[PDB]
Formats: sequence, C-alpha cells, structure tokens
Amino acid sequence: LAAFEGPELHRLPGGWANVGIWILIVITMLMHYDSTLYLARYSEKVVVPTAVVQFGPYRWVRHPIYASTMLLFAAYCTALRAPLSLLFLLAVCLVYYNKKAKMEEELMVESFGQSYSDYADKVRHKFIPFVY
Amino acid sequence: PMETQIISDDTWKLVDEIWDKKVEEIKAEAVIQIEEEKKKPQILMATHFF
Repeated sequence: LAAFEGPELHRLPGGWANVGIWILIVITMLMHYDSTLYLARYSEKVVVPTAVVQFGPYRWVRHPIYASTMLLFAAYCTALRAPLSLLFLLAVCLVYYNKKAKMEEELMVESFGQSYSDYADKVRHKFIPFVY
Repeated sequence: PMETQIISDDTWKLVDEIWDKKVEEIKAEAVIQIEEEKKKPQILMATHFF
C-alpha cells in the first residue's frame, strides 16, 4: 500500500530532504544492534536470560528490537512519503507485537519475580518513547 | 583369635551400590552410544524477530 499510494518513482525530491531517512535508518540500526547485543551478552543459551537487561535502548523502551523493526518499516514507508500505509503498518505491527510482548512480559514477570516488575516500573513505554 | 568383625555390612552395600550404578551406566552407554540423525543450523531463529 505504501508502494501504490506513494507517487510515481522519480518525482520524489532530493538535496536536503533525503537526510531524514539516512539519520532515521542509522538510528534504527544502532538501536536494534544495541538491543540485540544487550539481550545476547547475558543469555547462556539462545534465549535463556540470566539477569534483567536495563541498559541502552532498554532504558528508553521495554521492547527495542520490535520498535526498531517498526522503525525500519516506517523508514521504508517514509522514504516513499506515504503516511496512511505507515499508519496501517503501525496498527498491525502494534497489534501483533503488543500481543507477543504481553505473553513475553508475563513470562518474565513470572520467571524473574520482582526484578522485571521494578524494571517495568522504571520504564513503562513498551514500543514508542512516551507514546506507547 | 581376638579379631571381631570390621568396618561394616553397610558400607559394603554402599560400594556395591556404586559398583552397580557404574556397571549399569557402562552397560547402557555401550548400546545407545551412537544415534545421530541430523544437525541443521538454526540460522533462521524465528523467535528473535517473527
């Protein structure tokens, strides 16, 4: 829908208006890499965390991997300058990622006790910084 | 003779238990030692993203 509702290909501008996708892509790569590194540097096995990760993007948001995938989704959709498809992408990814985040959050709440509870009290925003 | 019985009849049961345990482990591991079917790398670990 971003492809179709977006305008014809060579008419989108350049110059100083194509620096936003650059910095946003750099931000989403940096934040995803930080999230994956901080998630993987503690776990013994593939996904078996030992302690609670509360460093880097985890101190801005409770699920930075999913929000980074979300942000590169928005980056592709914004490179072609189509807000409505970005909104529908946001809706569907919010629904599924929120469902999966709810199951994983209740799993680590059950498994870790008070630690993830105080971590979630420190940072409530699940996907978007002070928006969700 | 002046010598009555010595260490036990109980630690003999303990060393017999150790002997039997190791014997059964050796007997088991001599039959089911090799069952290898496949080793595929999970280069698409879906729980990380999907």
